[PDB]
This record gives sequence, C-alpha cells and structure tokens, in this order.
Amino acid sequence: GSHMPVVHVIDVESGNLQSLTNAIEHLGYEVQLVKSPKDFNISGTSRLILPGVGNYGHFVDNLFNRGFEKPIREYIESGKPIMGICVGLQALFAGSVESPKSTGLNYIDFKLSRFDDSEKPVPEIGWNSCIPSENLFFGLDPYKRYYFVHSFAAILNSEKKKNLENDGWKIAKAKYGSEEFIAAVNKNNIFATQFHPEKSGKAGLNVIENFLKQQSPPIPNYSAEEKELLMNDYSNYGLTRRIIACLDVRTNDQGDLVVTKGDLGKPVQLAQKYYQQGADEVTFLNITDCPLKDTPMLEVLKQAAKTVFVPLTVGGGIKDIVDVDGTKIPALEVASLYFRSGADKVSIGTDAVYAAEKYYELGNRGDGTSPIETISKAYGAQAVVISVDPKRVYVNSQADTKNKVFETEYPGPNGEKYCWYQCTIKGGRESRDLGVWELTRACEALGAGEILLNCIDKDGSNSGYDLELIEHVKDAVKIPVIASSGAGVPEHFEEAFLKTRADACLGAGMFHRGEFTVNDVKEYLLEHGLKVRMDEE
Ligand code: NI
Repeated sequence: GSHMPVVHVIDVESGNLQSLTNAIEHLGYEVQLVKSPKDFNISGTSRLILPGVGNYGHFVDNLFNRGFEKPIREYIESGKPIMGICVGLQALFAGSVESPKSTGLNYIDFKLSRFDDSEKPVPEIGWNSCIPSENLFFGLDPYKRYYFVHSFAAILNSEKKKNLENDGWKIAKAKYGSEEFIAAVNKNNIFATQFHPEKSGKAGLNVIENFLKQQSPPIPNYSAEEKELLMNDYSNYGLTRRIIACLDVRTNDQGDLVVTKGDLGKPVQLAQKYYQQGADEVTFLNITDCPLKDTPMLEVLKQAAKTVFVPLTVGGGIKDIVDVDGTKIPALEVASLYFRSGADKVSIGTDAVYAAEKYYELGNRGDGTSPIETISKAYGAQAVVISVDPKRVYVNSQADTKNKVFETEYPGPNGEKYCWYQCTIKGGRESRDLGVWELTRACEALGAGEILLNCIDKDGSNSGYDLELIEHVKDAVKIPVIASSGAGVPEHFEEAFLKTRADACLGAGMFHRGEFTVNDVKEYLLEHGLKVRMDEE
C-alpha cells in the first residue's frame, strides 16, 4: 500500500495481463489495476502503464468507452511517467488501418498500417531488434532481442521520421523485411513499445525496470566480435530462428495433471524449465464434469505465467462448449478466458478443418461463425494458430484427385511422382477429403495468423521434419509456418532453417526427455551462423 512503489495498470479486462502484472511484481513493485477512471487520481499516480492487445478498435473503443481519454491526457499533462505497450503504443497515434473508424490519442499524427505481405509473412511473430542509434532510451539494446507479435505497425519513411525528430520525438526503429517501423517512442514523459517487454524475457524485464526507475542505461561495451555476432543481419527478414518448446497436459488416474502418461505442478515446472533453458515460446497441448471457470488448464497457465516471461500457447479445448450447467459458451469466450488466464495464442485443430470445408462450400467465403473468424476479429490473427495433422497421399497425376498436388522427389510405391497431404481431425483418428494446401489457405483467409505444421508420420521418429511438406505449405500461405514433429537433434532445426522456408521450429519429446535443451539447439544454430535469442535471468 506504501511499503513498495505502486504502478497503476489500466485494465480494459481483455487479454493476458498476467505476464505484465507478474513482471511488475517480480521487479519489487505493487500493482494497482485501474479498470475504471474512478480507480485512480492524477496526484496519487506516479507510474502509469497502458497495456493493450488485440484488434486496435477492440482495445481503443473499450478504453474510451470506459472514459479513459481525459484521465490519460490529464496524467500526461501532469508530466509524470507513462508507458504504453503494443496497442498501448498504437493508441498514441492518429488511428490504425486495422480499425479504420477508430480514433487514437493522436500524439503522433499518422496511422498504423499493415506490413507488406508480398515479401514476408504477416503478422510479424518473433524476436526482432532495435536499429543502432545515438538516441535510444530506457536501456533499449540493439544487440538484444524483443518479442513482436503484430500485423500492423507505424511504418516509417524519410519524411515521417524527420517530422517526428523535429517534433521532439525520440524513435527506436526496427526493420522487418524491407520495411522500417517504430519499435518504441519517447518524448518527455511518454514511453511506449511496439514489442511486449513482459514477453521478452530478461531483456524485456530490464526495459520495464528502466521505465519504472526512470533511467536510460548505457548499452554494454560489446566487443566488435560480440557486435558482429549479436547484430541483426536481416536474415529471416530480421527475426531470429524461433525455437518452440512443447508439452502435453494430461489427466492421470488420481485426476492430477501430468505431462507423461503414468505419473498440477508437473506441467507448470516443465514450462518453467523450458523457459529457464532458452525456450522462445512454450506450447501446452491440453489433452485433459468440470465447470469452465475451474478448468485446471487455466490454473497451469496462471501458475506458469508467474515466472515464464515468454509467449504461451495453448491448444485443445478451444471451441464452442457446453458448460456443466448447460450454459452455452462460445469459442470466443473460451479463448478470452484462456487469454486472461495467461495464454497469448490459442491453437485450433479440428474446427479448422470444418471451417475450411465450409469455406470452399460457400464459394471461398467465411460466414463469420468459425472460431478462427471470431477469435481473430477480436484479438487479431496473431492470437490464432492452426494445428494441422497432414498425411502424404500418392497419386499418378493431378488427374487422380481434386486436391492440389505437388511433384515429390520421393516417388511412391507404384512409382507415383505426385502427392497431396490429407488432413485429419479428432487427434488424427479421422481423415477428411481436404488437402493441407486447401486447409491452410482457407484458414489464412478466415483470419488465422500462424500454422503449426505437425508431420504425423514423422512424430516420434527423431529423424527430422518432413521438408517437402514444409515447402508445400509455405507455397500455400503467407502466414508464418511452424515446423513440428520429427525433431530429435539440433541438426534437424538447422536443416529446417537452412533447407526450408520454415518460420519456426517446435520441439517436444527431445526437450522433455532431457536429451537436449533449447539452449543446446540454440548454441548449435549460433555456431552455424544463424541468429537466435540468447537471454537469461
Ligand atoms: Ni505498501
């Protein structure tokens, strides 16, 4: 109440606020949530934070409806420190092309635009860096990495950054593909980041601490060798080679939560171990007469979120459900609950196939009813990942199937030179007459922001990923594709990052068995010239 400095956090009650609050408490501060302007007064607020996630309009409409515009402007005029995060940063601008009718605080007179997806995957999902400059602030280090997850940004050109400079704005730039954009801003008492510091591990914790203590630490005296090693070479569009750690969350005989078939601390402690070992992301595969509110998976997320300052993904059970009391609970509401519990992204499996089939039936259109459509409209494409389980099917020619085929280097049994990948549902138990090409393209059109490409037939083989499958899906969509299933050693990650256009690599069993840690994979990739996040607490 006064035993530690209080940080007021504006809470529009949407999305993951667990990470930010836990990050602030971890730094030795007390959090005071401000859900309504009655919850805070200017004079008694010394540190204000304006977090935001999701669709621009979805956030700003909520924020202004609750009556926060005046109290935010008044607080800013008081000259006291304010920090905006993500949409919190975007709210300082004139508006965003994402929500054309929404307005912004207009401190920066231009609107946020969408990244050019003709040259690179959109949304940008990953670890980018701030371009070296003489006017960085709050410890922003060009040789460290921060986690960005967005489709929209304040894309810069010579005129805009000059006007900003003449305006007295200090800008931290970043580049994705050939486009330069605002990573962070600083003018007088206003500080804001496009990246999520609470999702950027220690490097992110440092930025938050630097804002709270109002300090701009000099960046470390890096050696010319370290600089050449740590600098962004703009390989992979400027994003590091993203290593994802995955674990299952099962229910055992005693009704407890486990990761392995026979033995809720276990899934939580393994997630913490993954983070502590360099995981850039932690994915939970939820395979567990319980009311929603009491879904233990949500407790796993809430507990994991206390110390894991990296993106958390949850897959399984994110669908229209019927609660114990018959309450009809939409996928959107189920997702919102997981998000508020600590998840940053939800993975859609079975319903994605249903959505894709309906998509083609309707003449390559969505009716806005799919969980892909509802969750992405509210939280953006970046909050939705599609879990695909393809199986190779050989054919003599494109004439033997309705589905899109590709010429393979590995001919079939009867000498077939072409193949398509058939998609499965219900944990891979049922096949559908839908190819992965058709499935991913439809899901992308419906608003999916990422594809989790599992290679069933490679699952548990520890022989590497299905390279042709990765390339086939990369040819199909423009959204980021995660290579999954088959990884056993660090070389498998190297092979995926150098021989395919894979946007990320996920590991499960190899990390769970302790054969290798994420850092083992990273050290190996590092040694081979690839750029990877190397951050520790
Ligand atoms: Ni106190």
